[PDB]
Amino acid sequence: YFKIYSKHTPIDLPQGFSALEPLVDLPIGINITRFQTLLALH
Amino acid sequence: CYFPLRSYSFRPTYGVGHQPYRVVVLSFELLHAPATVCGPKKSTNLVKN
Repeated sequence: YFKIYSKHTPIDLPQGFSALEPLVDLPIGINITRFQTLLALH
Repeated sequence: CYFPLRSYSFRPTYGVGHQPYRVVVLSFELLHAPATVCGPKKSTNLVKN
């Protein structure tokens, strides 16, 4: 089961405390052993 | 060598042994994932206090 916990708040270090809320739950059921990231270009 | 391809005999005015019938097979599978497809159910009203 893949879950997304999303919290957005206004604010090189974060400070303060906040509570995250769930967003998207998809029962995909696959093995994920590794991950990467993406980049926007201009 | 036998030729497997045969045309349909389907006409409404023929007999019992050949008639066209629409056949839908509903394939149901229950996995460990929760079900995204449910059927409807009749409910009742809401009673307060």
